[PDB]
Amino acid sequence: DLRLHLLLNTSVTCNDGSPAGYYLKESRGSRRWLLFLEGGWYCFNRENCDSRYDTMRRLMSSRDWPRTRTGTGILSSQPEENPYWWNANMVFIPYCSSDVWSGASSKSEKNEYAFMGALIIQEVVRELLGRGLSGAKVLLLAGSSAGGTGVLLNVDRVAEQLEKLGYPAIQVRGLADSGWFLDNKQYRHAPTEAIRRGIRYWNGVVPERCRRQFQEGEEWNCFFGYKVYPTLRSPVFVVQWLFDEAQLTVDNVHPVQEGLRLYIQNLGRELRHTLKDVPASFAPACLSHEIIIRSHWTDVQVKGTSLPRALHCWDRSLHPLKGCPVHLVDSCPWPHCNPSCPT
Ligand SMILES: CCCCC(=O)N(Cc1ccc(-c2ccccc2-c2nn[nH]n2)cc1)[C@H](C(=O)O)C(C)C
Ligand SMILES: *[C@@H]1O[C@H](CO)[C@@H](O)[C@H](O)[C@H]1NC(C)=O
Repeated sequence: DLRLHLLLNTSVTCNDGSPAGYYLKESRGSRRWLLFLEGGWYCFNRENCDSRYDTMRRLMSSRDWPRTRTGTGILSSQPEENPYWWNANMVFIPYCSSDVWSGASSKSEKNEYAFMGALIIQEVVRELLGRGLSGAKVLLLAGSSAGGTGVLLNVDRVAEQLEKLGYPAIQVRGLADSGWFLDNKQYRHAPTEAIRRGIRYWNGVVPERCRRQFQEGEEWNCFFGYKVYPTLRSPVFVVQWLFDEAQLTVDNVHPVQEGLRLYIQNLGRELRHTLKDVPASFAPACLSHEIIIRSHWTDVQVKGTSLPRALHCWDRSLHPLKGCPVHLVDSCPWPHCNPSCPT
């Protein structure tokens, strides 16, 4: 089990002002550290956040968090469940800031809620250095859904923080699962508008090079993987279903006739196109919401290679390899044309 630690700097808070924190299981024989960002949507104004506080309070507050959690999938310590990194130091960071991990704003006389996701990540890293992170050779920042977008927004800032603090030997890398979205046209008739409003409500921050390209008022562009990815310096592995259920939901897709058939086929082709220049990627032709912390994450394969294998090949590449591929994108055009898709 992973054990809860509330942050020692109690001014780094969840939405309601309670302390943020992390769950930790140390592995003293290992120099690998996996830090995983939870997902779970976001909220973007007072009324929308008030609703979330009524029925999704664990995503806004630490007051009711349990003392332990079990690691599953890529967070499992059992070799049979996690062929990739079963011996690593494991960290699960709960998502309690409702800001896609981008905020840097405290509760105040003018602010009902605090949005501190970007500061939570920095403070977890700083407190872990005294618990063994100072001896790491690799820090993998991973996450699913809003946490996967959070990886894209924060991996280079973690790298720069460790450099400025005096730890140049730690190699920082990212793993973004189910956080790679398209700002496309809906099938029936606003996510880009909600993100734009959220950034202003949260005092949200984006990576520096991407901010300088798009400039003031246009920082919402940096929440879209295909636009922010080319600006990043740290190595990033991208995992994305070609027919992701969250993408189809915001596109208003729920005996399929010609117009919808063409829409779905075009969505898969567009997603595949955005990954052409992403050398480390895993993108199966499936309709799914399933994520990399699920216990059966080993079962899906693209071109005969599982995700745990592809991640191992990626590690080797950062020391093309014969029989050890890292770029795995399905080419078949309809959900479940890959026989290994989750049932
Ligand atoms: C063009 C941007 C696409 C990304 C996007 O709009 N997002 C928010 C969201 C919220 C709620 C739902 C949702 C609503 C009702 C019912 C089911 C779902 C759902 N959620 N997952 N599957 N279905 C979908 C997306 C991302 C996410 O959090 O996914 C963030 C990171 C920007
Ligand atoms: C605690 O966190 C706050 C908010 O990020 C920061 O301003 C402050 O300097 C921190 N205090 C210490 C002692 O690290």
